[PDB]
Amino acid sequence: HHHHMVHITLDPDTANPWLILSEDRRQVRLGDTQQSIPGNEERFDSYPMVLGAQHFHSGKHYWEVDVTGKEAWDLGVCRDSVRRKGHFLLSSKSGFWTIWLWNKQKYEAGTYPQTPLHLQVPPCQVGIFLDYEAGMVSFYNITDHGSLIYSFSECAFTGPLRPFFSPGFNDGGKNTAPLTLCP
Ligand SMILES: CNC(=O)c1ccc(CNCc2ccc(-n3ccnc3)c(-c3cn(Cc4ccc(OC)cc4)nc3C)c2)cc1
Repeated sequence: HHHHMVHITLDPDTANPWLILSEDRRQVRLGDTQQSIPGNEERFDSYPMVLGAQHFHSGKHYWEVDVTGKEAWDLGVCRDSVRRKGHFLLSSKSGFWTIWLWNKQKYEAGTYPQTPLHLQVPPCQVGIFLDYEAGMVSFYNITDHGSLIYSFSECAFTGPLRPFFSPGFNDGGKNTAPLTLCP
């Protein structure tokens, strides 16, 4: 899978106005203040979400995302046609293929309804591999010699796909450090 690595970048036309992007486009975290920027159709107005720039309509692709220290997060890939505006469900049935950490140590998966996870080694880095023809997306624990964490399947896929991120709320003030796309 490592042999399908692709360069991903944060598209700032989607980013929630509370989110701070690095100047290299390799980092997202939540800023304590808001930002004045356009009201455009592509932006997530409610929830702290941002997309990858690159559209995929075929082939095998793979990236890695550091999450060292973080007490929550959401990683995945989604259809280009997903809603951006208002309140909704992270679910495969709504075209979101995702996993998350919430409540400090509670790992879970975007089935409807949602499927908890049982991991022996808490992941510090996470591999995401999409194979568009196969209709699959997969997720690996880098810290634990690359063990498989969960894998969507029989996905169909008809339109363009997008990498998908969220560094989580810091409701507690202890989830401040960012998602950093690693090499
Ligand atoms: C934020 N909190 C809630 O809204 C909430 C909503 C419902 C529940 C009820 N139990 C199911 C359950 C548990 C956990 C989660 N979750 C938490 C983090 N990621 C996923 C979800 C979930 C979340 N979304 C959308 C989303 C994702 C991230 C985000 O920013 C960080 C904002 C919006 N959709 C579902 C479905 C559902 C618990 C918490």
